Amino acid sequence: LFDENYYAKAVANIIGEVKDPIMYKWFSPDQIEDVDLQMGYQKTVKWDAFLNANPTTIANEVNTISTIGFSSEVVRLNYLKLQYKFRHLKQTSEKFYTSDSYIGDINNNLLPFAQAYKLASSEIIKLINHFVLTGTVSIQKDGKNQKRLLPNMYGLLNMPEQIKEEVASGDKDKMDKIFEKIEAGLSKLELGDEFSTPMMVIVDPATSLKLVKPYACEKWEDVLIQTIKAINNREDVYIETSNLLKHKILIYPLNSELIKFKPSKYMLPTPNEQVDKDSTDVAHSYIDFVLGGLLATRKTILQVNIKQS
Amino acid sequence: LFDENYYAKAVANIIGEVKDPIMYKWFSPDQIEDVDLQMGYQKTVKWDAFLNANPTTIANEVNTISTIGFSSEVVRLNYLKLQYKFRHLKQTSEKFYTSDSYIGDINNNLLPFAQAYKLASSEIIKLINHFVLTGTVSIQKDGKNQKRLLPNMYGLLNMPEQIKEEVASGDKDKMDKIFEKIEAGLSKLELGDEFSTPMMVIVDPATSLKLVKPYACEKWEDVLIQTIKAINNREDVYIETSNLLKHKILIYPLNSELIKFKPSKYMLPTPNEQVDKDSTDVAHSYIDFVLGGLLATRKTILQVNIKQS
Amino acid sequence: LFDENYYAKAVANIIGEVKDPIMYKWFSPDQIEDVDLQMGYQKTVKWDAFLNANPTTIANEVNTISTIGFSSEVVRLNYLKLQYKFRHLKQTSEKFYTSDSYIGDINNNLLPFAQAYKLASSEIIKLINHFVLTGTVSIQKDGKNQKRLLPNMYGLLNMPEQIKEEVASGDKDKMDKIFEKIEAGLSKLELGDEFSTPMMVIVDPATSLKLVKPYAAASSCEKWEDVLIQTIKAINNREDVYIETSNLLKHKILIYPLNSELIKFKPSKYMLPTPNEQVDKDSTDVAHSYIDFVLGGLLATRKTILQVNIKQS
Amino acid sequence: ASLLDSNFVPINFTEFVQAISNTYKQRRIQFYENLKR
Amino acid sequence: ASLLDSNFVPINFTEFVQAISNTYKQRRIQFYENLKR
Amino acid sequence: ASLLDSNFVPINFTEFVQAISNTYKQRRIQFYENLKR
Amino acid sequence: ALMKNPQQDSGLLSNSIDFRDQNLIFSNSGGVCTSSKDKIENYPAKGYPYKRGVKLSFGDGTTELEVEAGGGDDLYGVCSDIDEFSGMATVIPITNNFTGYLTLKKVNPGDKLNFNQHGELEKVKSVNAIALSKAHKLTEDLFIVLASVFGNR
Repeated sequence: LFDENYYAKAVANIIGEVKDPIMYKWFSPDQIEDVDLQMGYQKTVKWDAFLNANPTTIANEVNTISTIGFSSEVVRLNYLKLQYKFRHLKQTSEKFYTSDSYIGDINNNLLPFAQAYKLASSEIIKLINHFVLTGTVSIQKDGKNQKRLLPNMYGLLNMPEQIKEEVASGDKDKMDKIFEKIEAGLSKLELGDEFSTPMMVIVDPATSLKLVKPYACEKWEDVLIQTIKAINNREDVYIETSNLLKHKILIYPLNSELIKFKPSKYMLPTPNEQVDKDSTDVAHSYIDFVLGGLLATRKTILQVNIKQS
Repeated sequence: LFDENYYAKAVANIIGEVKDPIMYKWFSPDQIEDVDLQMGYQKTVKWDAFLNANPTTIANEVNTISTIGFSSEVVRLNYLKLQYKFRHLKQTSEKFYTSDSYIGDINNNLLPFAQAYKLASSEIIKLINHFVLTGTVSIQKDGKNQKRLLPNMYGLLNMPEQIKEEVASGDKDKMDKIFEKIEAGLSKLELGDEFSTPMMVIVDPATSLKLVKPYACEKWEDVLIQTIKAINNREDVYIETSNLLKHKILIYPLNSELIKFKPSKYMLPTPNEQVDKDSTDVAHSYIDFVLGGLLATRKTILQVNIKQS
Repeated sequence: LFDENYYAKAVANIIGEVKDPIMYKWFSPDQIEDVDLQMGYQKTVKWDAFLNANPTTIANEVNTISTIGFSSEVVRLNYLKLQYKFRHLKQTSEKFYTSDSYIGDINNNLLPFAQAYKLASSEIIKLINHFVLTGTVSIQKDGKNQKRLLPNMYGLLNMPEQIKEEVASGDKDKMDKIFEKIEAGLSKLELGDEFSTPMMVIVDPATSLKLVKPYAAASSCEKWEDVLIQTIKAINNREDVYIETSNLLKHKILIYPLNSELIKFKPSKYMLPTPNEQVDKDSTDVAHSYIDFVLGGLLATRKTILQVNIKQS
Repeated sequence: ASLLDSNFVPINFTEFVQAISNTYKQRRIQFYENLKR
Repeated sequence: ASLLDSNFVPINFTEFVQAISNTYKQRRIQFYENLKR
Repeated sequence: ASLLDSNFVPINFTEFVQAISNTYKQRRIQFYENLKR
Repeated sequence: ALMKNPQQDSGLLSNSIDFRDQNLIFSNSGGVCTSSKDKIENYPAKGYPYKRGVKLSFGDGTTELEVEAGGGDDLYGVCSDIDEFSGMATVIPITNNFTGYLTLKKVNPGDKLNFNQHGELEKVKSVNAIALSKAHKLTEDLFIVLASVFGNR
């Protein structure tokens, strides 16, 4: 294949220069499990067991024994296939644009295939991270003109059947009121028998600025960490800041029994076999990626929204 | 060469005793990359990619796919070649000056070539450190009689298009006002998607003396570190003191994606081949060095100047 | 490749049947040099030296010596890539268009790839020769509807800052007036220190026919051609003079030296027709191919070309 | 089969895509091994 | 590397194009060697 | 070609200069390997 | 200035570190969403018709026809790219639909637009053009808008 497909060869030689997605920092290693599905839906079955009665004492003769039952629950996850197209120079035409210390027309913004693919892959990975965090797909700073998505395709911020708290616009700068809402949400969380787990908190830059203010020589960040440690059996509490968030606070456990990410193994950018060629020096290539796969249990995510208007 | 060139042999045998430049402490290992040049300019091209529209869903048949564009930017860096001359004893005359455990005329301040070269190299390295920190070349404590340099040759302190804050003379001794200016500059910093990076702070001795004061049991230094940690995603904040500065505060990230040092590989002192000889015992030698190569993005350096009058 | 690309194999097997360009007769072997480029510009630097003062006599002890300076000038040449498309029959469909006397569809004007390529290459070479001689690109006999070209792309006939002579309409038949203008132009030529070089003259067929008349009463044993050769030998240090006839010219006479120090042709190494890799294919028996060629690269020193235009209107 | 191996010689585009997927998985595992929160 | 040499076997289209250019240059040299003004 | 390499013997002053540059580069790398903050 | 990608050097790198709203630049050529079956032509350029509706222009006949900015009843297509070295303008014919950023005369999604005398887009009469976004200001005199052109009304 590498004797015939120079584009495949170049992708192989440059694939290692693409940085890892930052979304890996929001999950534990055991929480991510790949699946083999480009487009469509997959059904996940979770089995359970329960005790019907008190156990039976074995003494002398007895035939009537207490029983243990079983239960099943089916969850459907939707996956979507998306594509991008980009232009580049042709392999046979690179030599006529190999300048000093660089290759490509600065005037016409034409690049060799390897560089163009690397840059496009980086941008697509940023888009994938934004989807995984927010659950929406948009390229505008306003977050508008969103691409309509399929049902059963959620992110951490828009997962339904979770704890939602809202801070009024009159209290938008009152860290005490924000913390009161946070404590209410933390009380309404339901971890069951899986409470002993590390916890993850994601905040926006403005909230990050407010967290370092003195608590009203203690900081609001320290108070929040202690409050979460009160409920998570004093496990580790991690705090992360993302510019992808605006006036939002996300709190969720890092336990694979509650929240699990099952992305397609083709989720990250992959070259397409089709290459558009003509009599000129410009060719076009395509990049494929797959979205969807977040699975969560009910009432295990706390989402605090600070209204601004 | 070593059989014929005694001076080259001596330089090779004494090059190791010269101490490392202190400018290496202001940069991360990835930020420094050498270039092959002595004098002139060198254009650097930075390539970027962007998304033009929302991605295209691959379902059924479709020919019209969203595109990814590419953009470029060119930056020019100037370099300057500089030279010094020093007198030393000629090789053949050292025997007539080898005293008890020391060589050279104390009365006439004449030294062997190796010792003279080492001392001159140390002085030149200190001058290079001053240029890198300040962007000016001067040998006076006042900082005047500056040598005129080329455009596109800046240091960390005079880099244009950065966040400049000025503290008025009436507030020269008010740490609260200084910290107010620091907070304003920290807010106006634009790190974008590269905010998760270690940060570096450089202060002057008077500023450090003010920082170790109690915060009007927490110190101003701790408050400043917390404020910077509020924007760099809770990563390391290093504080350094330099006597080269006067009533200045420098804050900038240690990220190679925002600030890059591209010095010439001949920047550090290098002997010149020419040696001035005559019928006496005194010879002259020349040392070459190269200045320039600092590259930064816009609005990524906070420069605070505390006006004293 | 030849086991995979029949079109490449056929081009390799039929390339030798395309005749050489006639522009090779307008230049000396040393005047033509290839450059590696398809589209873009290229600069050439010429270095000169001069004496600042009289030489210094070396006697006894002297430290002050006269100096020699240096200078340079830069010339930029432009190149342009051009392409044509032609239809032909798909290779696998030729068996159904074979005939006892030929291969191809006469009623639809369809040829096999080899023959179509040969004919197209011949036509393109004719166009290239026309550009090299005149410096313009057109497919009309009138010379209108010219393709707009880049600056610094000139031919022998439109090279700027040369010597231009114009013979009036009423004297179009007077060979004596024509020679008067030719002698004036030859006087105005400036070959500098390279004057001892062979010279080349290109004339239109009508002027070529006029040049065989006896020299004028008419003189025996000598013709106007001999008179012209002697006149040019009067300025080229009695060197060789060559005469050529081109139907591309029209009431024009062109005289220039065959010296690489004065006029140099640096064409691209891809100037002559070259097949493109792309071949359009579909469900039918008709395919399309493409041919590329590069124009540009004539460099000349100023006031070394004489252009005589005999006006008819 | 991963793109990391120099011994790996893909036979066709499907094997190339599978190798890309395996390489992404291995880089994810290596990132979590080298991650120190 | 010329089309004149039948021993030459191009591996790809770039080599084929280089061979075409070399063949043109060689034919020009042959023409000037056989030219007699 | 580095002055830290004892076996190295320069032929000319140009090679000596390249050796000095490589020595400075290696010292910078060693400093960053030994630097603790 | 009046160039798609002027050759200008600076002392610092520009602060473009994000993946949102990075395409609102004048150098962004072509269409935002492009088909592999689009027909693309090139013509000699008279003036600077980049990102404007073009029309056929003829001279005295000595040189071949070219294209110049202009719309109305003379509209022949849309200029989507320019090569400055050769002076060649890339044109998409009006018989081929196009989606991309075009120069706007100095507007909300859904509004109908048409090409004026200078080849700029203006609010509405004889051209099928619909604004897909709001106006973006690149310069005191330069405004662009995302529009879809799909023939003659």
